[PDB]
Amino acid sequence: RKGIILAGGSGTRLYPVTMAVSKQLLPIYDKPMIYYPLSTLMLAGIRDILIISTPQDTPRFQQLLGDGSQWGLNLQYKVDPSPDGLAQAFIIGEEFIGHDDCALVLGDNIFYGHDLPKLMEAAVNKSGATVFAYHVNDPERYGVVEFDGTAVSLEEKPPKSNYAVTGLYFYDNSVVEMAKNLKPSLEITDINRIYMEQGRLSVAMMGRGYAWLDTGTHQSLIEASNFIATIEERQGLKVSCPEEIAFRKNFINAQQVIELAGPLSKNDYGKYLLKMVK
Amino acid sequence: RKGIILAGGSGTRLYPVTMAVSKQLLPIYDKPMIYYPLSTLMLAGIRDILIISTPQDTPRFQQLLGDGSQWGLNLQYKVDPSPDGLAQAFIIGEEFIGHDDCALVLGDNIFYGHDLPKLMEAAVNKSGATVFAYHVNDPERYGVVEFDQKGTAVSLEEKPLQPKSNYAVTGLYFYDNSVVEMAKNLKPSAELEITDINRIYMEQGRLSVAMMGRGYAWLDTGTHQSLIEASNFIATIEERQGLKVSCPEEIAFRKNFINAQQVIELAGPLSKNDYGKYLLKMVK
Amino acid sequence: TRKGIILAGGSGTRLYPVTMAVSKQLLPIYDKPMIYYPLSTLMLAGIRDILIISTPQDTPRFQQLLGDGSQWGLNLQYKVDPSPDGLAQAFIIGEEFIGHDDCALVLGDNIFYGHDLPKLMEAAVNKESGATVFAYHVNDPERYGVVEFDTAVSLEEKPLQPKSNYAVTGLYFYDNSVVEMAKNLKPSARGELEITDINRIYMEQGRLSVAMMGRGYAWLDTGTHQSLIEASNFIATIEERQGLKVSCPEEIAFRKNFINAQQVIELAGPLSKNDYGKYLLKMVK
Amino acid sequence: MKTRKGIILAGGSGTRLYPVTMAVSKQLLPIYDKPMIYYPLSTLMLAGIRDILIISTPQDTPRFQQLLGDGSQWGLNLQYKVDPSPDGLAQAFIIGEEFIGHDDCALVLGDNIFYGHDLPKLMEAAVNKESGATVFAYHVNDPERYGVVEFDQKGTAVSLEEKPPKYAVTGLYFYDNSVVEMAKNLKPSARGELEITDINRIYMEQGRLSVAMMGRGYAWLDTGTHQSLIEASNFIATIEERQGLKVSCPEEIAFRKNFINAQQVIELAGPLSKNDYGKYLLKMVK
Ligand SMILES: Nc1nc2c(ncn2[C@H]2C[C@H](O)[C@@H](COP(=O)(O)OP(=O)(O)OP(=O)(O)O)O2)c(=O)[nH]1
Ligand SMILES: Nc1nc2c(ncn2[C@H]2C[C@H](O)[C@@H](COP(=O)(O)OP(=O)(O)OP(=O)(O)O)O2)c(=O)[nH]1
Ligand SMILES: Nc1nc2c(ncn2[C@H]2C[C@H](O)[C@@H](COP(=O)(O)OP(=O)(O)OP(=O)(O)O)O2)c(=O)[nH]1
Ligand SMILES: Nc1nc2c(ncn2[C@H]2C[C@H](O)[C@@H](COP(=O)(O)OP(=O)(O)OP(=O)(O)O)O2)c(=O)[nH]1
Ligand SMILES: [Mg+2]
Ligand SMILES: [Mg+2]
Ligand SMILES: [Mg+2]
Ligand SMILES: [Mg+2]
Ligand SMILES: [Mg+2]
Repeated sequence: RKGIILAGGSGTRLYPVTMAVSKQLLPIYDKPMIYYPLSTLMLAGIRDILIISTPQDTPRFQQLLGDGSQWGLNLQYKVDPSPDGLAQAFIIGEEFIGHDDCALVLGDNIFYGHDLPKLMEAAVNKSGATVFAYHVNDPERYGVVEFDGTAVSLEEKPPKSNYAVTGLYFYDNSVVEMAKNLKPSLEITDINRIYMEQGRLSVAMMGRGYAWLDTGTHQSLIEASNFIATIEERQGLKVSCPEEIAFRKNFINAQQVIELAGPLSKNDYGKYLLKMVK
Repeated sequence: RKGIILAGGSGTRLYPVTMAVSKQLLPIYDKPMIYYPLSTLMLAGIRDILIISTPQDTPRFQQLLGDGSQWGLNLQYKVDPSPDGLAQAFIIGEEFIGHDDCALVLGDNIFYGHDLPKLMEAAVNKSGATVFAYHVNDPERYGVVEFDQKGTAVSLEEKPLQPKSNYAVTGLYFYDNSVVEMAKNLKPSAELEITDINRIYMEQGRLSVAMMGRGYAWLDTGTHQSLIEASNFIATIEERQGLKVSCPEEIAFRKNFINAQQVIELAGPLSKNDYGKYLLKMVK
Repeated sequence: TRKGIILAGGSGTRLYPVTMAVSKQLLPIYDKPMIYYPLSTLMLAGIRDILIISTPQDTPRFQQLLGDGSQWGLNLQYKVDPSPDGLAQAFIIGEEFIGHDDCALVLGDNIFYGHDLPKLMEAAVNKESGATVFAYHVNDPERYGVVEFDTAVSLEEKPLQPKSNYAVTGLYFYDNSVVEMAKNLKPSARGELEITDINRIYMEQGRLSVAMMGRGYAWLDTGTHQSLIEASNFIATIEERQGLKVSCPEEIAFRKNFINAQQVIELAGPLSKNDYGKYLLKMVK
Repeated sequence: MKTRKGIILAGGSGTRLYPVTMAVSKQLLPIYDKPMIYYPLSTLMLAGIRDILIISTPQDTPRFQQLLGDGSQWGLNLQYKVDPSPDGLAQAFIIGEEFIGHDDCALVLGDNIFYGHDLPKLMEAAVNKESGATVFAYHVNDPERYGVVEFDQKGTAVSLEEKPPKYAVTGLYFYDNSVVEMAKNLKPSARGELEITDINRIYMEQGRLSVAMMGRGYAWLDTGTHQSLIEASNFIATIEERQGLKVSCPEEIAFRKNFINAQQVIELAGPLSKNDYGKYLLKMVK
């Protein structure tokens, strides 16, 4: 079970807060933005993860995350000169991927939903690819998919559907070859169409009960932070807390939780971890 | 007119968001935290500013702020090995300060108030020192000052298990040149303490207190909680009252540190969001 | 046979001046009057016959809002009380309404949220005998009824030295024997028939279960201006980000087949100038 | 004599707000810690207006009286008139002809919330205008939804388009005595309503309409929906908590303008002593 996190980009819409800080290290309430797409991968049972970022920020991620062994993970890093193409992920990560299937998630994508893990299990347990769709109200702004669970149409910023394609994708090994033989528009949407034309593209539907934030602007960033702070405070759970997820899925034990909770013992984050482990 | 911004520290209460990012580069809504104490200095007419930070973060501030010439400022930088003592600021910055008076502001202090500039003018136009007091509800947690009617300080208790006032001392201070010598001859506490320096001035009857009461906001960005409160406050004021708080480009323009053409060039890289657009609207 | 009581009186004096001319339980929690929440909680437990107890002055205001509840497939009845002390006085005022049946009791300003709350409530309804109270973790047990459980072990109303972090919430399930308990109950020191006394009695008899609302559950008390705006923010946030409504009686009545799509559409008519009416139309297609 | 007078329009159905307005008047809904009507009322107080007519529905008018009384507790004279909800906001000057008499008159909508350090100065100017009318304009981003005004540099209005866009006209107006006669000789609009906009145009055609500009630093909330209601509440809670002041607190305003003294403040603060509202008032008087 392998996955890739795309954690580069400029976040230019976010100036000036991204002038000296990577977008994916901005706080979403009490956690760095990257904790979220990472937790999404952990929740799907993915433990070997390649993080692709900029030359300048990649060291910052390593300082934050290390090799991920503290959480029972294997984290690797690859710098890209940020040449256009999100589908370039499968090229940069060809070695990492090898012969295995692969999930891909954007570093600024925030997913929430009690049933997301089941949805992701199905996508892992699939040949072909699974994309995740989310009902929006402004399909024009997003890649739109129209589906049967099999995809019918795919229009990058059209609207034949209310469903936007999200930044979470599941591929079988054949994607690496697709990416390598892909003509520049390198677009993930093109790759996804290919699968659809082959009748190998399923669509996981995230409807009522799911939240999906894109952290485009200052506005959505503060809305995301307010959402996480609200859910956590009112419903007594943490969202995308890697230590908690690592513990609940037995990637690590209570003793390791306690050691990790040490440096966090000055705030509610460390305390929550101690409560949890008793 | 000179000032110092203390922008180091660990921000350990803020783990894990400060593990790989300096506290003073965290966003307060649409701006890096350091824009705020910096704007406070600009609003007092201070244009020559020394930023003291850590070895690791100082480069990050330079990448963000440069030499400040884009805003009509002169920004200099000094790394400190973070040896205990906030009053060590006057020692690290002895050369920078020279013979001039000096203001000092903490990098995580966020001040808001229509009349703050007038308050700061008075402090700049003073011998002695001016501290800024803010009415709190839990004086026990803060350095507390009890002052006279003339504005002269009477008492100074760093975290009084027994408070004599509701007024906390904030992280904004104005000193005359004599502070450099005070700092140099200061005995370490049970750290070189800004509170000790402030007492010295008070014992000399040279310490005024600027009062920030009704209409003023003062946020300390201690925790995750206060950080999200600070961000919500800024977003709310800005959206409902159509003004920006602590926007250096706007302040630079309004005080003629720069002209409209320079504003427009700066607004270019920001044109994908409301920040850039606000700056263009402003210059027409 | 499934019956419930909503306590919707009181002064809400902490809430002056907003409660000077408006009942606390008619204050908006985002897009709904406060009373929709505890009412929906009852509906979710399958309770359809509900007695609303309130003040002389406000009872008419509730009736104007809610009617007899037939629009939602319910039977709502009303009883005015002179606010004689005692929340446990509910079982006395409602003795006739209750008759021989079991009974649930909810406070008019209690707001419960949780995907699994309905299952929790099913279990409490399906309890042959005894009572079920609902516990929630609070950081200041001192101002709440405090429970310690195995079946309950200890109960203290506003304990100076609380023995646990678990507050007893304003949602209770009783068997028919509660009416007699209430009638033979001695007023407490403050001169009030106390729900906590009643709950202790059940516990002393080894008949008191505790439903635990832990991770995933929200419980708001609308004590102050602060908590009121927090509750509203919570509801607005959940609804907007997760595309569901919390405690929307029309939705609940439809999903549990108390009413059909045609009735939903008629009810959605007067609400068609806002998202609430539109949500109901979307729902029914 | 010349009496500063004002009218608050506090009826309507608030149908956009169902179901929260099914059994509660819109203007009694809380905006954070105060009934909605405290805000437009405070706006009037801040302009020195102390004689105020509150026009509302048959059903709600008693609820306002229970809340506000005759206003003497705050140094005011409040009077009430119930209208059958007949078409026309400009009908205010007809219903209130007797109340107004020979005086000038301000008019404010019961769901309008104004905030701004300098609002009082703006309002002083409008009260001190010897003749004509003053409307208050607010820069919006969607002029197409609001009455729009286009004005000169002197401050004189040029154009007035009810939902055009050539600045929205807000629900705060200042008139001289001549408005009563304008209202009485006004023809109903196409929707059969006596329109404040028609009245305002008349003044403009006469070159007697000034425009007070509320730009940077001013907030204006309309409490149209559930959304704006919770935004207004958040705004008031935020400003109050972060900046240590209350917005549109009548007791505070009455005290600061000497409508009442410290002893009267303390008596009023008594029933509010279980919350921060009562405590704020006690702190204030020491
Ligand atoms: N490794 C890498 N990742 C990228 C690059 N561009 C974007 N990403 C990541 C960042 C996001 O998490 C995700 C897509 O987000 P966006 O494209 O909206 O972020 P971007 O940095 O472009 O923000 P911006 O469009 O400048 O406002 O992919 C890139 O050139 N290289
Ligand atoms: N240059 C420098 N600045 C510092 C140092 N410690 C704190 N500061 C700055 C950071 C703050 O803006 C201000 C005082 O804030 P704090 O002491 O609460 O920040 P600190 O990083 O200690 O956070 P923490 O106490 O670890 O939660 O002074 C230091 O060792 N060196
Ligand atoms: N029928 C009736 N219901 C009441 C009475 N007192 C309180 N309730 C309701 C209102 C609440 O929904 C629930 C308990 O809430 P509270 O006792 O905190 O409300 P209360 O009106 O006392 O607010 P306050 O204590 O004045 O701030 O029981 C009463 O005297 N009669
Ligand atoms: N006395 C009186 N006042 C009214 C009437 N209609 C509206 N108002 C007040 C209520 C508001 O504070 C102000 C204008 O607000 P709106 O017309 O948006 O409130 P309305 O109740 O019509 O809300 P709605 O349009 O039904 O969503 O004038 C009325 O028929 N009679
Ligand atoms: Mg992009
Ligand atoms: Mg600090
Ligand atoms: Mg209560
Ligand atoms: Mg209307
Ligand atoms: Mg309106």
